[PDB]
Amino acid sequence: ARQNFLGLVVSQGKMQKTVKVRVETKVFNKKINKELFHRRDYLVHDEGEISREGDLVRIEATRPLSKRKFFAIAEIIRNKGQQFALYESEAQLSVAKEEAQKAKEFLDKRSVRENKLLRDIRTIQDALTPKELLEIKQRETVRQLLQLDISGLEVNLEKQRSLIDRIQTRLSELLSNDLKCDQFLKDHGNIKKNLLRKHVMMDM
Amino acid sequence: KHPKGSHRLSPKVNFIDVDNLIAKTVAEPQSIKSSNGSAQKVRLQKAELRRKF
RNA sequence: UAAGAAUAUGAUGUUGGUUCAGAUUAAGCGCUAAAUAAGGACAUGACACAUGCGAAUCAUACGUUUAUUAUUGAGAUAAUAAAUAUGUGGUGUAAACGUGAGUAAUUUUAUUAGGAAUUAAUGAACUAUAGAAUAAGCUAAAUACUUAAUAUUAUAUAAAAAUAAUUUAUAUAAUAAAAAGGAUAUAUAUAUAUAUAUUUAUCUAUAGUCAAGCCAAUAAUGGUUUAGGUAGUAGGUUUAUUAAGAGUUAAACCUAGCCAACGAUCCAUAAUCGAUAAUGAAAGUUAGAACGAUCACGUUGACUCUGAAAUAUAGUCAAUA
RNA sequence: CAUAUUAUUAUCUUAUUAUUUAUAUAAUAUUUUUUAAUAAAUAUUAUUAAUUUAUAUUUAUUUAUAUCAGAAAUA
Ligand SMILES: [Mg+2]
Ligand SMILES: [Mg+2]
Ligand SMILES: [Mg+2]
Ligand SMILES: [Mg+2]
Ligand SMILES: [Mg+2]
Ligand SMILES: [Mg+2]
Ligand SMILES: [Mg+2]
Ligand SMILES: [Mg+2]
Ligand SMILES: [Mg+2]
Ligand SMILES: [Mg+2]
Ligand SMILES: [Mg+2]
Ligand SMILES: [Mg+2]
Ligand SMILES: [Mg+2]
Ligand SMILES: [Mg+2]
Ligand SMILES: [Mg+2]
Ligand SMILES: [Mg+2]
Ligand SMILES: [Mg+2]
Ligand SMILES: [Mg+2]
Ligand SMILES: [Mg+2]
Ligand SMILES: [Mg+2]
Ligand SMILES: [Mg+2]
Ligand SMILES: [Mg+2]
Ligand SMILES: [Mg+2]
Ligand SMILES: [Mg+2]
Repeated sequence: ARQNFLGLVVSQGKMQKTVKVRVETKVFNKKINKELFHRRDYLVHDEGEISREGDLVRIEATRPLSKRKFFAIAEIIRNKGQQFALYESEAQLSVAKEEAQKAKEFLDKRSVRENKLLRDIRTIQDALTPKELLEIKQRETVRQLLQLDISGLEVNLEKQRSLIDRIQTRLSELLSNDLKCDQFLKDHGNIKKNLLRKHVMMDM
Repeated sequence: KHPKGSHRLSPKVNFIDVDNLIAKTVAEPQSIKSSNGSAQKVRLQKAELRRKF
């Protein structure tokens, strides 16, 4: 049959209907007693101009097509070159969209700072109103206005710790007394250990 | 798509029909016989031996 | 189936080179040399060459020339004998032989169980079968030359699949392209023709042999103190030419490529290789004289005819002698 | 500074050959229109041979391109 080679497209788009395919073959170098890879670059015909740099393609022998072209792409084994071009094109629009979005967000935050404390707390506490109550409204309550973010973090942290510790305690207890774990396995439906942990974790 | 002036497939392998190869390479005289002359007899013997071989 | 030795040093160990022991030759030279058998023999000036030979053969292609017999009257024609290739013809010298100048890969070599352009209505010269072998003109005549007669591919329809093409079958189109007679016998008839045959030749077609053309992959010396090279250059699209692909060659249009520090380009050097020779334990290294294989050349260069195939040891022109 | 060989060319010259334009009362064959010497039978009618004419195949003439090889220059 025809000579066939597998290679990487290493240069495309610089010649009309021609690409450069780098192929490698196993040779024995007796001077160093080693199996080596011998590399070569082929000028290869590409009807349709479907290949791109970085594709893994199979080239097949043909009639002479020019002074140096004797092979043609017979099949695209792997098409990373086309994928690279696709992502190149897509990223152009993808990036610019959120680039405009976050610039808008930055400008809005700047304006919020532009049109922009202790005085308000003094007025709310002492007056507890002289046309200032509704003016504050436009911006039990002294506390909820003074609500730092750290408190929510601590509540979430205690929730996380409780969940982990409870899951582990329940798992150890069920693995200890192995009758009730069977009870629970037939209630919910060495693999039994993993399935038991699954049921306990969904349990809470 | 293969190159413009090329053939996509390797040429069609043409298997030998030995009966036809014999029929065309060495066919026997379709005329029944002539059986005259001397050199004609020598040539007939040589031809049949060559064909048989 | 792998052996070392002498020489450093005041002495020692080590490094390190030099040299030696072994085999061999396309060998030369010095001294010496009995017979026989076998294998070889200008490596240098691809320098110049006296002289003689190395490719002729065919008379059953056509023409000439004699002598006897016969008939006819200086000759004519038959039969039988001969001589003739200083006349026209055919076949044979693309081989073999020799040589190694060029050639470092633009066509060279080696290898592959490699390819396609799917290499032509090509046989060169033998087989196996078939069918033909017709007229003039020209030469003195002809199997010499002319002219004329007769004898796969492209379309379209389908079929399939080894399928995105090929193959198959059919129908057309044109294919549409030849030739040759001599030597003997007889048999007719009226020396003349003719009809058969036995011979050896001619042409055409199919297949087989033998063979040719082209391409790919890998490998093939030294110098980068030759580092950049390349504009038909690298690629695309057509046309021309070819049996046939390709910037192969010619023409046009484009694109701006291609090679290169894993060494391009350039320069120098060299015919290449083996189941050949040498050597070594072997890997290898060397040779390429002999045996064989391949290439190139036949005083130097280019071109052309013929031919299937030639820049032919041919022919033309030029150079050298 | 002198001698030699090899290569290259926006240069000059150039055998040969192949293509390439254009020209021939240019030739040899076929086609005409005509002019010449023969034939035969009874004014000829046909043959052979020249004139003019238009298609092929050649030669002469040149146009253009390429080309052995020289010359000049450069390496
Ligand atoms: Mg091309
Ligand atoms: Mg000493
Ligand atoms: Mg020695
Ligand atoms: Mg001898
Ligand atoms: Mg010699
Ligand atoms: Mg020699
Ligand atoms: Mg004779
Ligand atoms: Mg003669
Ligand atoms: Mg020869
Ligand atoms: Mg020889
Ligand atoms: Mg040589
Ligand atoms: Mg005749
Ligand atoms: Mg003849
Ligand atoms: Mg070139
Ligand atoms: Mg071309
Ligand atoms: Mg061109
Ligand atoms: Mg180099
Ligand atoms: Mg040499
Ligand atoms: Mg050598
Ligand atoms: Mg030899
Ligand atoms: Mg020799
Ligand atoms: Mg020669
Ligand atoms: Mg000589
Ligand atoms: Mg020569």
